[PDB]
Amino acid sequence: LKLDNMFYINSKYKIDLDKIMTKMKNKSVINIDDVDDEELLAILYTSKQFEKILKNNEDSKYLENKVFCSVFLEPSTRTRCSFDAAILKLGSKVLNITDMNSTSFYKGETVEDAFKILSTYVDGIIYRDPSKKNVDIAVSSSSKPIINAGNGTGEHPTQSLLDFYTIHNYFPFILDRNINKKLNIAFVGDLKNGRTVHSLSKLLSRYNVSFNFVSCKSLNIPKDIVNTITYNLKKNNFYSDDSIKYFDNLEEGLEDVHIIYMTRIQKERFTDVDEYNQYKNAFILSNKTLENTRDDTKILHPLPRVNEIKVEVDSNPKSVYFTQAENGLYVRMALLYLIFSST
Amino acid sequence: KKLKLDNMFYINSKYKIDLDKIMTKMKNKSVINIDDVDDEELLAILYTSKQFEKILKNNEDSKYLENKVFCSVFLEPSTRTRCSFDAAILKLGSKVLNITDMNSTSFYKGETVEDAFKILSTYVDGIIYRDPSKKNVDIAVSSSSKPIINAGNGTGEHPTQSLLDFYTIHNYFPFILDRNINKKLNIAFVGDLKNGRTVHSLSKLLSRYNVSFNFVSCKSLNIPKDIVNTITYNLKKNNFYSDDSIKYFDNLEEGLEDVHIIYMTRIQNAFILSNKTLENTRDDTKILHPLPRVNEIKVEVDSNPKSVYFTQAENGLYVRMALLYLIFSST
Amino acid sequence: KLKLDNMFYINSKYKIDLDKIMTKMKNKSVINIDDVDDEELLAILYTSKQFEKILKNNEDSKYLENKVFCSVFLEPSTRTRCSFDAAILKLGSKVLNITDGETVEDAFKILSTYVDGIIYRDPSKKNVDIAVSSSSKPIINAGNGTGEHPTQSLLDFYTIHNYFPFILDRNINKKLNIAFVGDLKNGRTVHSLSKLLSRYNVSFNFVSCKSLNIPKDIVNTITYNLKKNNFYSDDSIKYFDNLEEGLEDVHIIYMTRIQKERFTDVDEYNQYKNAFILSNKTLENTRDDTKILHPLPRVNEIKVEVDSNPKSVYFTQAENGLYVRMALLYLIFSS
Repeated sequence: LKLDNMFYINSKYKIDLDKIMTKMKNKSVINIDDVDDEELLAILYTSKQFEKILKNNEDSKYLENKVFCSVFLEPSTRTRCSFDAAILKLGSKVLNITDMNSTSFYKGETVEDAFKILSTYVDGIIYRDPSKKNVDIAVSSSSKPIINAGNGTGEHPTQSLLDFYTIHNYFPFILDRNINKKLNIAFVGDLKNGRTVHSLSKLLSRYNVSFNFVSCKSLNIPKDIVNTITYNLKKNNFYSDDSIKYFDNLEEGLEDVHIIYMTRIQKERFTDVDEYNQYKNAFILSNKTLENTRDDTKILHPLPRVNEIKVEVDSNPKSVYFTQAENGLYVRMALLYLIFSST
Repeated sequence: KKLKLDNMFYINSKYKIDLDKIMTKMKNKSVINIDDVDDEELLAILYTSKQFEKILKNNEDSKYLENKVFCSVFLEPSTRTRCSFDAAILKLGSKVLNITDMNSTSFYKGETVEDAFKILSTYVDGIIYRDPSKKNVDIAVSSSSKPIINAGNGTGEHPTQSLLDFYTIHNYFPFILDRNINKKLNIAFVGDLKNGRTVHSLSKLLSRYNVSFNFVSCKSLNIPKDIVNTITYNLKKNNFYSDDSIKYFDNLEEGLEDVHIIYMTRIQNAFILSNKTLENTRDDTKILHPLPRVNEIKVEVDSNPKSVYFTQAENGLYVRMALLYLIFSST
Repeated sequence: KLKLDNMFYINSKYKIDLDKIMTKMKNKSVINIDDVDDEELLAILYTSKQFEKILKNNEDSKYLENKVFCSVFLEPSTRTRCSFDAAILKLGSKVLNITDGETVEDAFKILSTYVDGIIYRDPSKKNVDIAVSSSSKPIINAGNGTGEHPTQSLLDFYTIHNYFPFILDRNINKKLNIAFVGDLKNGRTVHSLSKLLSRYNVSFNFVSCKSLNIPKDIVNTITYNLKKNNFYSDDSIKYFDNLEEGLEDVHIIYMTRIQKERFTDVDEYNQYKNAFILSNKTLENTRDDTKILHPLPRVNEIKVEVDSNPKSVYFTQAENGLYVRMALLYLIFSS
């Protein structure tokens, strides 16, 4: 697999793919901190390759004869199906456990033992669970690599990877760490519960980025995350009093941002009905709301959406969430290729 | 790589067609209603299915559609159609991703059909979709950037069922295709003619040929008017309509007379088929049933050589392999 | 065409033609462990060992390509279900999965026209036997209501033979001693493994609470099989209350699960749940060569510390299910 695509050859951070693969072989990806600077760039270049290969109907079968287990103990479309598609288009095979309760899969069996056994039959495991902590038990027990597909309200590392790829596409300076080229993002909605928000904000804070956090009170971004953002921006001297701002309305939170990152208000997590109805309707993105964005503003959403983005916005050239979803195929193909390829 | 129909020369001279070019033109078609299939597409479907049936039976290589990936979305529970389609995919040498219910999916959280299909389309080359909704399938088709085959919906279209039904009938009575005023097929549909979509849709398909229909039911479970009209219409279009064309009965002994085909329906009991009931039918008579059958056909009948309902079910495989090959193969 | 290491050594040692045995296995359904005869067992065991060697050298395992299997599990399973599927994928074949008011007969009659074979788990006694007579294709029983689960007994035996190959020789001088421990009344893998082991020169220690004693029917079949090969003595079967006597001079300790579902209420369960707990302390008495098996899953009956003990092989045992299921699919379905 040779990187010939028009991003890698123009890029100014050339890379040794062989060296990075060695380093990447058999790595678990649990949190976005498990992927460093060079790994990221390798993912991104390799992701463009696979995009190019697929867009040009060329042979995508660069990882043959692996068998993966896909374990989804909570509902998923994009994430589960796109992993599987990536697995199959690469020439490898997948076993699926898709069981809708953590309870009735650990049926008096410890997680430790389940992952001990299960890892013997496969080269790798993809693992979504509504528990934050189970993936950690799994990583220590497993003899094979785990890719976390979302652990409760913790993280979604491969979401953040495909999100970044999509951002980089429109705003390639995000990688340069150039103090005169700041990206501005607005994260809107369920900041407390959104594992995608969590992973993407920690990832972006390693680059030259300022953050608008647009939420109603009970879904404010967790303090531990702003401390992580704050620490990371300080590390590269991109921190100022303007780096992080909090808003409770759209009009203000959307000003001068390159990226609008919309999110779903997670009904499943609310107890007060009235509080849900109120929060549900707070931030609704519409062409009217977009009139005052920058012209180059791009709209992401990890999906699925309920009412938070009106369908009219799909026709606005600012909306890219369907492309974003598409990219998951390419990014997940790249991640798997890098980790699981033979020596 | 490229599927060759045996005896292409004879089939092109008999029907007055070019089967190679019909087949080429089916690339990327979606098949949602039986009316999506014209006269020439049906021949191609039928002969491409025979070919796969020849192949599999002489243990030959059937891998004519390698390296495709399909998503199979089944939001009803099913057994035979779901399995049948996955077997067809796998025997063609392609791969399949399965959804077998709403709850394991982002539908659970309220995602729309439009969104879910816009996205699924980008991961795969095509989609097989079953959904007890009336209109989700049509939404899926405008949302989808890839061809879809409808595996069964709430408007009662189930077109691969009516294609395999047709293929079974044609097997034993090939003259069905010929539209020859001297060779009329007669068929008795029997049972829940009111609810059986499978009857409605095969009715609609058969009525494009020289056929006549005996409908056998209670007054309660009569055949719908809309469907008679379409039968009547379609028969008049090739001059096969006469006052004989559509008889109506309320017992087997009368209904089963002089039919080539008996098509039993699931009731969803004056109509229970037995060896005795069958003594007075024609000798060439074949009995179909889309399946499953509770007790509308007694197990004794399975032994009778007039029974072909298990062969009918087996034919779903060849028909679905044919349809996947025709819609999705490269050039 | 799979080649077996030492094929000809083995033929002259057991007075068999392996090739002819392997060939004759084409289209055999495997429902009950009594459907596997002496020669079929040898064939499965050495065929499993070849797939073990082949997978451990990252060699080509694709000895059964272009078959399509249906997998029908009408009760929850993960270890058994996945293992079969992995076995299939790694042989280069494909599977359709059912994980979940038509007759069984009709369902299997149709289903077997689409597929080359079928793997079926059903807690009904009846359905699997119905399926076998209705199906046009071979079936592998993955577990049914009659306590039959033959690939579990095959993998259990394969595991024991790995450490004590003499188990196959029927050498009056080389006897294997096994302790089965825990719920002997309900532990259906014990019943089945007991019957199979009793065809060879083996001694049995049954270690249980009174009410969970081995059933007299199993003792009987054991006694019968042992007497048939002239391996039976009043010492062939011993009964124990406790583990320290229990575990003396056994090559194998086979721990069973204590199944909460099989007791009236949680109070009765609790009577038995902790009665036998294997620790490193309880393992001090055992022979140096003692290996510990457990069909899994476990709860408290083997303390986690025992996993690090080199005597524990229950995880290698679970892993062996892959090599055995591969072997069995190979022998039944290949040309």
